[PDB]
Amino acid sequence: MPIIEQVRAREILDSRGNPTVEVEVALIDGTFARAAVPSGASTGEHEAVELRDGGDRYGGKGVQKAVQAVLDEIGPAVIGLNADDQRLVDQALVDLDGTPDKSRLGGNAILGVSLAVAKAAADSAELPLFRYVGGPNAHILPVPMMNILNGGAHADTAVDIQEFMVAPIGAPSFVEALRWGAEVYHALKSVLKKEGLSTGLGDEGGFAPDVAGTTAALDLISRAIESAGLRPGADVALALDAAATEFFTDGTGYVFEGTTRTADQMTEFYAGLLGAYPLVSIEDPLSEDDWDGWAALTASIGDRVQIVGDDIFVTNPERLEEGIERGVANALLVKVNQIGTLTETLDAVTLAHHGGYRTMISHRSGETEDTMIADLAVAIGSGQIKTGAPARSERVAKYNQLLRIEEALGDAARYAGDLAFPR
Amino acid sequence: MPIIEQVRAREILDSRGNPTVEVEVALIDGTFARAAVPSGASTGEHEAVELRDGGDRYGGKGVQKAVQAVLDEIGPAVIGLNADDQRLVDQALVDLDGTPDKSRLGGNAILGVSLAVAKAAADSAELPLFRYVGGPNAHILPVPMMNILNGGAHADTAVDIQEFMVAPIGAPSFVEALRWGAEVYHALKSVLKKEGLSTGLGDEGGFAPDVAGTTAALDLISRAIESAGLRPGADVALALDAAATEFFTDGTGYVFEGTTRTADQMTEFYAGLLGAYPLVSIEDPLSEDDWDGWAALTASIGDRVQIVGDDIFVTNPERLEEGIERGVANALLVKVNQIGTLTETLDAVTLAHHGGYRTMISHRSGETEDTMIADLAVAIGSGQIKTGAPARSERVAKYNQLLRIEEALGDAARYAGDLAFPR
Amino acid sequence: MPIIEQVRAREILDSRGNPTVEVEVALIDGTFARAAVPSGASTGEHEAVELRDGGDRYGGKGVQKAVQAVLDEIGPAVIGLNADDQRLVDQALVDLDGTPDKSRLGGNAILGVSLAVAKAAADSAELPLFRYVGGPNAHILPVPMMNILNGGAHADTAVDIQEFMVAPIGAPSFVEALRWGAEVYHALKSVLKKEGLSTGLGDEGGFAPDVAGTTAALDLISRAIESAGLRPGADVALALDAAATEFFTDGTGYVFEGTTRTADQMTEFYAGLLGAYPLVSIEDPLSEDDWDGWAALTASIGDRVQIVGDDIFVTNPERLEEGIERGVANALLVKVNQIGTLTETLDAVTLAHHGGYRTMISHRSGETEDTMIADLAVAIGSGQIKTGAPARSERVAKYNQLLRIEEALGDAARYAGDLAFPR
Amino acid sequence: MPIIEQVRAREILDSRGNPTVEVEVALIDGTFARAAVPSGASTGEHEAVELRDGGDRYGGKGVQKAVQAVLDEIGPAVIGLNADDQRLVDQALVDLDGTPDKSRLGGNAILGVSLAVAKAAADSAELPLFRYVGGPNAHILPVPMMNILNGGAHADTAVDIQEFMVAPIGAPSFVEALRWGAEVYHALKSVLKKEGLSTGLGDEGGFAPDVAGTTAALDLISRAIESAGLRPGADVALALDAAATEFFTDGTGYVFEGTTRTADQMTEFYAGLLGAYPLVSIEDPLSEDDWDGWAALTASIGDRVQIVGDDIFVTNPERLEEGIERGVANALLVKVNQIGTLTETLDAVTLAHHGGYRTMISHRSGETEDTMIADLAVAIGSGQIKTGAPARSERVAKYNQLLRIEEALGDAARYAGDLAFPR
Ligand SMILES: O=C(O)[C@@H](CO)OP(=O)(O)O
Ligand SMILES: O=C(O)[C@@H](CO)OP(=O)(O)O
Ligand SMILES: O=C(O)[C@@H](CO)OP(=O)(O)O
Ligand SMILES: O=C(O)[C@@H](CO)OP(=O)(O)O
Ligand SMILES: [Mg+2]
Ligand SMILES: [Mg+2]
Ligand SMILES: [Mg+2]
Ligand SMILES: [Mg+2]
Repeated sequence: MPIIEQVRAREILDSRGNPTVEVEVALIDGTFARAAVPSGASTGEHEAVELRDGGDRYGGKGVQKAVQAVLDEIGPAVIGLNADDQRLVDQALVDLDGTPDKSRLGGNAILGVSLAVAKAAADSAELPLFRYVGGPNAHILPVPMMNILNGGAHADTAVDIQEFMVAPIGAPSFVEALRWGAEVYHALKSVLKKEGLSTGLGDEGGFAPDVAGTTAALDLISRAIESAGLRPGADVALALDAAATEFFTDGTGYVFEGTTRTADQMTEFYAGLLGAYPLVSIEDPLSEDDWDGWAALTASIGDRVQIVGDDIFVTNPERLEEGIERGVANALLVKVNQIGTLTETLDAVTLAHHGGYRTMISHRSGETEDTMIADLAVAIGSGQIKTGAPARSERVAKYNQLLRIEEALGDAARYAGDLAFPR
Repeated sequence: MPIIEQVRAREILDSRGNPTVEVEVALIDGTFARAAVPSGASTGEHEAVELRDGGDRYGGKGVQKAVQAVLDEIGPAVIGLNADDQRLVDQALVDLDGTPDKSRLGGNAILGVSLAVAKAAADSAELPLFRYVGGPNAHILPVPMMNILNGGAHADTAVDIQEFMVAPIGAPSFVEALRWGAEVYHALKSVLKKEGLSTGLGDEGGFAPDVAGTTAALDLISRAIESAGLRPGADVALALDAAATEFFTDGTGYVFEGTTRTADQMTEFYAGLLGAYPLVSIEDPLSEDDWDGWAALTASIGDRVQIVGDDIFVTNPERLEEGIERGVANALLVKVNQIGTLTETLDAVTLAHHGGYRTMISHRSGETEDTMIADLAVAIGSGQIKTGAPARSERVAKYNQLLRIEEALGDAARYAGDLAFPR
Repeated sequence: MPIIEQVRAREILDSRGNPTVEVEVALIDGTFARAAVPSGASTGEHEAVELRDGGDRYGGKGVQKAVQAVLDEIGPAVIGLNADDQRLVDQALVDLDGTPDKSRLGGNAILGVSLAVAKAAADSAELPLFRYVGGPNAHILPVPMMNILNGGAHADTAVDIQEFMVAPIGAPSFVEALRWGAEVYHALKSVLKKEGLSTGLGDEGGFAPDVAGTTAALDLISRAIESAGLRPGADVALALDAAATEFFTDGTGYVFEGTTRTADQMTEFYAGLLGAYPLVSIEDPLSEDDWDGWAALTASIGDRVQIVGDDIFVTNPERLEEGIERGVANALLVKVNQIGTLTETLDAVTLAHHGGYRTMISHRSGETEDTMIADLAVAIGSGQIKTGAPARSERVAKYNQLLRIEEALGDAARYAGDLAFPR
Repeated sequence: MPIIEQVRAREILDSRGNPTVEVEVALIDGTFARAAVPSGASTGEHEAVELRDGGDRYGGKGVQKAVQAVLDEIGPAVIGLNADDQRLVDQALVDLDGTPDKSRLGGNAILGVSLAVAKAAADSAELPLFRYVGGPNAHILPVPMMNILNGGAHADTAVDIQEFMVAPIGAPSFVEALRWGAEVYHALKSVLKKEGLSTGLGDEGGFAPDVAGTTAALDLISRAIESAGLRPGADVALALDAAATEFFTDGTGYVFEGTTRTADQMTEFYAGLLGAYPLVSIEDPLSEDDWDGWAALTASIGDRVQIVGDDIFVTNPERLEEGIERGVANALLVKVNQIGTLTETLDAVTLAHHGGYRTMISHRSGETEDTMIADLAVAIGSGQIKTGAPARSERVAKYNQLLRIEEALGDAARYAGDLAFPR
């Protein structure tokens, strides 16, 4: 019986050395499972609340309140539930909290429990996590969207764009795709060295040189792709995370590469890049509440490129539904800790998929050794994952787990390849 | 270990007294599971091949060849595979057969095995079938599309339209929805008696009166809805299965209610009905290869009503993809035995869902006591199922299994209600 | 230990879309079993009470009272009993109810429990149900008495006789017998089509044409038998269920084919049919309390044909004993829900068998996907079963279960054949 | 899995010190069971063959041939069969032997195996033997027909009648019935002492005085009944086993109480006794092949008394069927070792019960400590058992086992009482 018997939590550190929540769930059948919670830097205003202790300890970033919420409220509320009833458990967590934003117990407390319960349920059913969540049909290895040059909120440089990504769409397999990503990454290191630019890493393992702007970064990456003996576009395409909320002034506009710009001028800039570069995807080109901006931008270039809502949707079925109704974006970034339960995450994924939107499972910039999102990408057959440069094991551990899933699937595996980006 | 140890098959009878295939799978861990195969009357030209014995026995409709294919080829080919590797098993079946149409072993032999393996895998994982196939998030109880007045290939009357369906979209729950369907069905019996019309049943448990045509049938059903104290549209909407391939002459047109008509004239007829009746769905309004007809029809009325491809798509990812590319239909009828594996079925469902098409899990007109499709509707969260009148237990057994699933989900259950048909 | 741990019930639908009772029993050893209750249309006055809710819901036919009786009284009364002590459990049910007719808890509540306990006991002993109930000697596959033309209370026609049955007595095996029944059924469809008569089905899956009377129906069936290449009598004999209580006026006589007739005139009619047709069995030729009628009828023709008490005996040892003492009938129709426990059913079967009466296990006209009666026919070695046309899976599922039993018995199986009807 | 793994046999002694067969069966699940074979003195000509060694050893009565047949032929022929498939095992035994009379392996070899397999099957199903053989409905405790004054082939006296029996039909329970039998037995000892007659026991534990004839014996027994404070007839009735084949001369007649008599004169004698004594049953009043004698006798007195075929039927469905067809007897003596399998025994019981004949489970005059027939009487609900005086533990061990069965049934037990003998 996968009946929940114990729920414990502790404070651990994330990939940036900030505290975060880890939860352990034990079932009466002796199943034991552990899940850890990530933490963003460029956090949307509408994200589920991350409960922090404040005061002096860890610069105010302790999570002993979220840990005590798990031990003293959540544990007692879910012991005796069936770990297999994910939705019942998730509803109990949401009702226990009783706020819209999970501001009482914390999204970080609640998600830890949601995720450890799923894992315990999968363990108890003796199914790999991808197969428990995704069923027997879960088989698609995602294109790894690899952020190999970091800026914005992920480094201490003047680069406005947060993430410069390569996408090995042309690879025959995930195992080859990963190798292509690693070879381009190592080539970019050599390119940056030759140019006298920093190979110091940002938060997501990408090089964090202080380059002059967007096109300089994209030129350096295209050189790195060629220098690894791959063709930009056909083998390795480009993608961005502008995280434009980070450079947007409320009711004002976008302070971008030395000027304040309108949504339409930003759209002009992005349309220029499409013309000049093999870009398959642009995430948060405009700010989280710039609904008119996004609608025009999606009208203008959405037929030509994937447009990914992150801070605009925060993995929230209510915000996604508003986007679908308004013709805003054509893809959803899927972050479990933007919404705070697996159930709500899977409702948002269901709403995207049924609305003809693509899905891209995402890390946060503050990650752990947890590889859950590797299993989650295969489960939902997104065919797209965003989990870092092939550097720093909070990123690599997810790619290593995709290797193991691909290996376990055998002839059943399919690499999403260029079928991830029809445009 | 859910390793397949034995695969046996036998000849059973379907709901019309014709032979069909039943398969039993036993796993080394003592798991034992049984699945039966349905059989259509209005079968699309492009359906996976149903292997029949021919000769005198059962009027040529024996399935002893399909049974011997299971015992002598398939069993030996899949014993020692993991029942959890649904895709590997399904690929082995497809490679063993080695034809495009499953014409060597039979779609009926292959599907029996595909379905019994899924069931054994679910049993071994100690998960209800809906949850094994659908994962922990499977929770949506479908609107029952109930075919309560049967014509075309399902009765011996002059009625051209195959299926006249009621859809209790306004019900708060599946258990109430089912009751509304049953109350309307019993009301329609009384209406038909008062009118001196036959209450003899057709193949799908609907009354098979010889009514004058389409609008007469729809008037009789609207009276039955009112007479059960429900509002046509808001509580109980209408749906059709024209099965127009059955009255279509190759390269000629549609012999419909006493005249040969063009695709555009049929479109005119359907548009008229929309004007006059609370119709939410029309299946196969035009023939299986009338690609231009369907494109125009979907252009003309697809914003206003669900348009369901059955014989045009035959649950076939290659035919569905062609439809999506051409703007043909906005929904897929999902029949496991049109394509012959669970894997291929789930690929077609994935392709529809990712293309923004709706999905409706379907019975065949020749059914068994098997309730697999009840679990399959909840698993894929179609929110729509088509499994007969609430009469004849080959139909009712599926509705009884949806009751049990709803009960097992508890507060987690959601009834798809009017959220099944946004138009 | 097959100790009863839980007893739950729910409302499901029968083959006519009316509510009925389903019961689940769980034993401390993890055994879990489910049984559903049938419901008659032509119900004898002396049948155990079927508890109905009344009011608006399901036209007054809800069974939420019977479900609550299971959950709130019966469950608490039998938890901790051994499921193997069938008689103790059945006595507890009968004492808990405390009425002669089971009018307090309902025959439908009580039987659900009686049947689910037997099934749980059989599961726990790891014996097929036929072998648990019948012991190791249970091996006789019954002649399927197949009601392929429905009238009386089972259709909306002017045909007085309820059931027109074919009996493949000449078949070498149950599997061949079933095929003969199906081939005759499909032949009768073609015969009816040629004659311009309805192939709309009645409640038991038989064609429900409005034929002129008894001999017309029997002529149509004899043609169907010949047209399937079988000999009427030697291969396929005929049988009837007059259900004469349905056309009997208290203290008056029998309104039959356009005239009021005496018991003796009805006897004359039946004796005529014997002369003209290969009839092996006639059920309820006279009304449920017409004791003198039956005695004379059994005197007159009982040496020449099987005479089956249904409404006269209602599977009731007290009514059967009265019949045996008076020389009334020579066979008992065995309906579990006429009496309301398995124990009482088996007492009536024991009383018939010890009195030299034959036994015929029967469905009701309102059936479920439950196949218990298939196992019950083999268990008691009746050699006769009445479970419908080989159409509608509430009938076919029983024939499919007889196939599986025959297969499991191997060389041990015997088909009752013509040894079912010595006269 | 109740798969037969080992079959061993040994030579033991019966209640007379003659060798007989004991068989042990072990199943792969660790089930182990033992059964022993009885041996008659007044053996019918048509009995299954009892294999004896001949020569000097045990006066020619060794069974080392039957033991070696078990070890060397039967064991190898049934290892790997399911012990639950009683009929398959019994058919394998009968086919292995391959003779009509079981003259190759011996009825004693074959029955030992048949009986040990049933017991192992019951043990493996964790069901008491009565319940495994009889199903959940087995509940009737038989009237003990107690042979308390022995003559004919069971003692060395001039008394022609083999068995003088008392039947406590008036007792409320088996436990009281047994006490009544024991009290009458002890009273008869005192009566015989007062009369100067022998209290030396015969083979079946009855006193074996050399009394003048039939009426003297019956007078002595009626005195013993009164002297125990019971009423002859209403409390304790009388029964006989004439075993008339023992005093019949082929084609000649019956040498009985000092004269040769015809069947009709014997019938006259028996009719006289009915007039004078509370007799409920007479077994083998005439010889095993005197078919005309029996038919007349059954015509003459069969309405007034139970008439039991023993040597005429030898538990043989073919001989019983001949009797039923000729109106010979109205009851079958059931001796497993007259026919040599449990299956054939149960076919004969089925044939009697379906023919309206009563059934009386019987010991042989050479018994063992085996109590199988106690369980067999309850299983088949005969309501009559014949297993000796309540003296000599080869008889008492069966009565002790009926006590335990009655105790285990609790409120479910019914004592057959006077409902055993309707006449
Ligand atoms: O990308 C960003 O705008 C922020 C918010 O989505 O998150 P992270 O620091 O995890 O990238
Ligand atoms: O609906 C129809 O055209 C046919 C083909 O899809 O099938 P069935 O007889 O099962 O309805
Ligand atoms: O046959 C009939 O008279 C009735 C009563 O026995 O029952 P049913 O509707 O189940 O046939
Ligand atoms: O009663 C008898 O005639 C013989 C034969 O049936 O047997 P037993 O010695 O066992 O009584
Ligand atoms: Mg972002
Ligand atoms: Mg269709
Ligand atoms: Mg009847
Ligand atoms: Mg005898």
